[PDB]
Amino acid sequence: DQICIGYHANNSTEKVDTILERNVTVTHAKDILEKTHNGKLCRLSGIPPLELGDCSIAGWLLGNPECDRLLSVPEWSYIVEKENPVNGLCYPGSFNDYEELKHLITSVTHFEKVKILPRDQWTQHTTTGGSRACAVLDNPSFFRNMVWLTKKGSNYPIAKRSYNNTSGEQMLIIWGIHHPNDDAEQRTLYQNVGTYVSVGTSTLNKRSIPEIATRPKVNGQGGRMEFSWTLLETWDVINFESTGNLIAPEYGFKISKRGSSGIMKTEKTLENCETKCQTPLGAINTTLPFHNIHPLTIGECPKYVKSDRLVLATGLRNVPQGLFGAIAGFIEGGWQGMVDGWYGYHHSNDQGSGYAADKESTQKAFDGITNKVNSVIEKMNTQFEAVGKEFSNLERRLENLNKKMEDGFLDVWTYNAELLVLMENERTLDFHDSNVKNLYDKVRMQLRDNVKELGNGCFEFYHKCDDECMNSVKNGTYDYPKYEEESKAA
Amino acid sequence: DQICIGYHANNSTEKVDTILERNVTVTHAKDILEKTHNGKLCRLSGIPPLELGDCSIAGWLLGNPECDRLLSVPEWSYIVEKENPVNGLCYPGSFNDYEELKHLITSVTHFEKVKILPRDQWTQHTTTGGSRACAVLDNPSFFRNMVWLTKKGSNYPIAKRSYNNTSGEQMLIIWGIHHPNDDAEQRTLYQNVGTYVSVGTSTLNKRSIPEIATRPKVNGQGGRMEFSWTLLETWDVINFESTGNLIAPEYGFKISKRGSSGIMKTEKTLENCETKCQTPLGAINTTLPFHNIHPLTIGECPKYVKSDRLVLATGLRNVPQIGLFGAIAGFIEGGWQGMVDGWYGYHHSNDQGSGYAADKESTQKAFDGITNKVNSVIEKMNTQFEAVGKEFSNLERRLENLNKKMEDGFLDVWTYNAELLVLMENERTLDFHDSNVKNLYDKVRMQLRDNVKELGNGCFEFYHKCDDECMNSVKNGTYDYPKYEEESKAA
Amino acid sequence: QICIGYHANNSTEKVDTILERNVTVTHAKDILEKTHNGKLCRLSGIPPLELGDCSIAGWLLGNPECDRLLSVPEWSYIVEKENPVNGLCYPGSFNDYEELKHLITSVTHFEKVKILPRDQWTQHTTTGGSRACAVLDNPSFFRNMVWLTKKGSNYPIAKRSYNNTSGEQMLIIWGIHHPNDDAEQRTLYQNVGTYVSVGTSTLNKRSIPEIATRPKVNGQGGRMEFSWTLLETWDVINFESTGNLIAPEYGFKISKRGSSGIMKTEKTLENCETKCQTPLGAINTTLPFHNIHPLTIGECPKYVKSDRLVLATGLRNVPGLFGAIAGFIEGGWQGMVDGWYGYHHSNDQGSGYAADKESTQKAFDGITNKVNSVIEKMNTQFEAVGKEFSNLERRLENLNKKMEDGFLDVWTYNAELLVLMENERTLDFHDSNVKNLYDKVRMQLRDNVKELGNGCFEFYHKCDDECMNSVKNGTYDYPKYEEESK
Repeated sequence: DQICIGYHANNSTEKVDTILERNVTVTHAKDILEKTHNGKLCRLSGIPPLELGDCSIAGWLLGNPECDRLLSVPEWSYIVEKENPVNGLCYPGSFNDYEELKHLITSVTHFEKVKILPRDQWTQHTTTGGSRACAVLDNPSFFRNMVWLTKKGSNYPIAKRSYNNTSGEQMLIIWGIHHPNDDAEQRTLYQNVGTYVSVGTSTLNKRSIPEIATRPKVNGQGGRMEFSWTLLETWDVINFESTGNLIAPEYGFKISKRGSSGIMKTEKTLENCETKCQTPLGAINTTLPFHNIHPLTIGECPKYVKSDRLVLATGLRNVPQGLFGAIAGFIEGGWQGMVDGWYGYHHSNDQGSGYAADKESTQKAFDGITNKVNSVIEKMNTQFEAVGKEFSNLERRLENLNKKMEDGFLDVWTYNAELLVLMENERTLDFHDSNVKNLYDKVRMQLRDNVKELGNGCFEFYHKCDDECMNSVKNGTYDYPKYEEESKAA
Repeated sequence: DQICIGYHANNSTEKVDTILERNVTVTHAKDILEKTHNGKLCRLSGIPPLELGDCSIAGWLLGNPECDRLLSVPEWSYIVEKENPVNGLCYPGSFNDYEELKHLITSVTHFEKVKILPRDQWTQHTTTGGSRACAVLDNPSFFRNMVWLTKKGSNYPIAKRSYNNTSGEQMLIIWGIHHPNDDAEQRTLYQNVGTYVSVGTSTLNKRSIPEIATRPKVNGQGGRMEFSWTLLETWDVINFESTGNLIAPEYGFKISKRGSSGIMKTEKTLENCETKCQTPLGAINTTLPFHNIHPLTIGECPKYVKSDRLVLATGLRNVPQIGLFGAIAGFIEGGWQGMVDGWYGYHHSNDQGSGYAADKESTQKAFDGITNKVNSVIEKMNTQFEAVGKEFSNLERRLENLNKKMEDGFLDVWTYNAELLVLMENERTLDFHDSNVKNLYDKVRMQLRDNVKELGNGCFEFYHKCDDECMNSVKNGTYDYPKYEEESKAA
Repeated sequence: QICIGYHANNSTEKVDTILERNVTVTHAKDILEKTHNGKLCRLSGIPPLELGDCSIAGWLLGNPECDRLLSVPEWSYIVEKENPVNGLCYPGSFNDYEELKHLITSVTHFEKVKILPRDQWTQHTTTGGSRACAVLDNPSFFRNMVWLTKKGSNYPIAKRSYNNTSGEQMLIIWGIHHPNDDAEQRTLYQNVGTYVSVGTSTLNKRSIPEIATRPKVNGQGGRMEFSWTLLETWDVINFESTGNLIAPEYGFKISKRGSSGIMKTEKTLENCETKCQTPLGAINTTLPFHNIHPLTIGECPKYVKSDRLVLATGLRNVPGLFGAIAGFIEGGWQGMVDGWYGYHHSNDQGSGYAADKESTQKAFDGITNKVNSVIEKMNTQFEAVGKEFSNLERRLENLNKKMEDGFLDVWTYNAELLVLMENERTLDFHDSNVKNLYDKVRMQLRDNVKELGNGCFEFYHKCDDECMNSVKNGTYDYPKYEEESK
């Protein structure tokens, strides 16, 4: 007649690491590192991104002919370009504060193209000018949203037009100045040398002057076009005033913003799809606190880490057949044959044997570990972020500062997440150990001298312990006085 | 005759969370999150802030008439402004590298006004030019620290004046150029069309041409004034020259810096108050490592976190009566209301009485231990002076965003780590108490050996008479086993 | 009889734990690196560029004072004196200077070339110089640059170009001269309303000279404004000017792996090797933290605001959660040298100490994993902490400071607390190891022995060396000696 304290073992091969040990096999585990995505570009919190594919934001906004037909949703949650768009400034040049502009339209309400300065109303200038650099099929053309003002006959009178933003929303307006190859070209196109482009609003005062230099051809053009932009407040007016070289907008873009986002550089396309965390490889749908998919995410995302593996122990050390000496200790092996709990008893008497899980201690352990896992996951704070940024090539220092920052956080999170898992895994194994030792002690303190401590977690009865008796032990209501007399001999 | 091991219980309903459990009731606890402030704007380490009220820094430095009766201390540790200052560039315009200027004077020594270019000495120019965009009461007026040079009679001769910085300190100097709305304006003000403004020091070299162009009226003006600034070094000279459109300074500002600070946007005004950590809602007075009061602080501050609650268990699990080591709420089913003199102790019964006594040794151990734990979590926090809030122009959104992403970054790190630290430390504090009771019980057991019987929940029944002196020797670990058998009673 | 016990020694090593301060332990491991070699070293095989008291502009422009500089063709970082003495001897400025410096902190390789031989400026005077760049002490000039001035009394259009056929991107610098007055303009350039224009396939620029009275610097009221571009392979740069152009005669072939930084120090290269350099000396450590100096370059440990980070490895030195060590087993044993935990026995045959190498070995393996967990998990990517910002970039500089201070705070705190937490666990781990040992014997002997309460067991039967051995290894035969008669 004997009763034994034991613990669960199974066919698990799942390993974890702890602070003190490596590759420990445990009965149950849970990975808290998200490693999978759906390989798709999705809508973010219900809003699609703006898809530019081959074109750059400049090529699109200016209306580079290979871009001016782009579809264009009225509202988007982020922007998807390719790494290096083929179609941008068809006519070569530069764009002032181009990155700031990109950052501005990265997420919008609301965005709508509007005709603000009908091109036919430049009655004193020629308006049909174009370039072979922007040729189609294959006549010379030009940015579709813009107007190249040149002299009419031999005259370029001052060009003065204004527009009042009665639209109802702030309006993005873009304009440019042309820098010819030489003075002769300057005289041919604008008749006068020594000209200026002047743009003014309530908040903006900008003047550019043509800068003529000898340049290698780009897209077959030695000339350059330099563009600028502003936000025109509602009910405000913008005044264009130029004696030559102005590249005027014919259109403006109504814009409302909801906050900011980012550009995501990928070769993928939108699908009928919903996510809260987008990566260039696909979308993440996860509750886990960490992922290792891609650094450049957009949305409310888990923390990116370097690790390939973050597995928490939930079950106990799997010993098919610690701090507290019981598990894989004086109770040297686990019972492959206890399926109904983590800890329990095996009993032998005239009636049989023997496996019975302790429901309470098991229930307490499940609660405990459930809280552990939930602690590590739920306490992670998450807010919307767009990780990737645009910097120009005279902003390497700024780019580098942003890189050091993202690297510093990567280091902090990777280090802490690894050690957290190592520490908690250690303590989890010991938690189970403790639970078993306490179960073993409940039985001991009940039996005392009415049984012998057989070692290996077994108790040898000095009396006849029937099934009902065994149950009284298993439920902590064993009747010691009843089995005095019939004890050893006494 | 018996002696029982036990542990403190009390009235507390104070709750903590651990890694394994939520809302555990403990006898004592300490909040390590600072949640309160004094609702005052205060001096920062002895030094007051500069108060600007409704004026922006530009308005104040240029001397917008609405700002020209303003305090201005000899020295400040930060700048207080209202969220959107009413008074700035009264005549419409702009200010080059304005954010840098603002950052520069965020905290000064020492800040002294000097009349470097007395206006009355522009003898070949009209100097009393004013505008309705700066109307005083309610006559035309102008920035009181600046001089609008305009034609005298029908003439605007070349204007050349210079100044040597013999102030013995770096000097902040501001100047402007006027961009008229039209040629008639250029002509009225400066006679000549085709003018220039030129400014030169040892390190600064700048020449600008006025931009005449039609613009929407702001404060009734199509024109704009564009201001720039430089620091004139000790003993260096600044040369002004203009055939028109120069907005000259009459004053410069001797400036000495002892580090940088920031600007705090609030409606509060300075009070006779001292703090090391200021927020827009009021000052924080604390040694605690974390706070949740406001993100935009100035001073030496606790780490800001996104939690409502960070409570460390100090006492033990409160189990008043009518764990890893299995004693507390375990084989010793409950605690003792009646033991006030310690955390763990004994109850003894014998012929002479009974019998609560705190075990002094293990109680002291526990007090020292928990005291060190709390002190570890609090003292190890490195805290240096910072001004969270920053100024970025409307064309520095990427930069502003970089700043936001950084603060959010440390916010997430500190919040996650603080929440987890507490959960983990509370877990171990409960187990420490549990262990302490378990060890105390074992201490008695190992002394008594078979001179006593283990009775259940923490109690020993002696097989021999144990009077108060015997109890004492047990309580202080000098029990005398060989003396007490009489363990013929054991059989 | 037989007693369980643990190692003690003559250590005075002190560690702190979350619960306790100044605990003496048998052994401990410092994880904070505090020493450097006091030398300036090569970085993974490659030396720094050493500029003495010449600034980078002074060097690239060819300030006469910088002639005996002698560069290298490849370098891993740049060493500059805290405050260079030789920069723009002719007063002026340098557009996007800091971006230039950042671009050349680390190259492979670098080579000056004569892209625009000055002999070929046949329609201009090229001998112009200034007492501001005086050599010995006659007027001189930046040696890589060419001050063009009127020839006789004519300054024909200056028109030259260059095609980068050198096979490498080429750094090219030019300047414009802003004279002090009109007399100076005419003396130098004849013409008055002149320009300098520069063009490549990406660069477009036309500058007008600013003539204005300024304070004398190095005796000059005039100023030279320099700008730079990176010319692509097979691209062309075109200079055109009617005056005021300060032209390059040379360009610099440049290839970059990645970026580094500039170290300010007085020290000079000393023929050592390192993978982590501070301005005080190089660091050679496997440890995860260091407190030598903030501004490092290379693959460095995390820098922290800490004087001491000592990890306990051994046990409390006694010449805990489990109550064994410094508990019911009052003291350690000097005499037990082979292990952390063990036995002492008293016999008819003798005594005494025997290390239990199983539990010791399991412990050594455990602590070793802990230590190397703390160390190896640390990331160490190459980096250059120090950064250059101009005097109108204070906000950006302060933003960078805020970031460094941020990580420092995080790392200092986590490192301090990590050490305190792990140390309390280490001590309790040893305590538990002793307790389980004592219980291993107790649960074996059972009825056949007396538990004294000081770690000792007193046999109710004779226990010879062999019996003792079965106890010391968990094969003790309880039935064999069961003859009670206690």
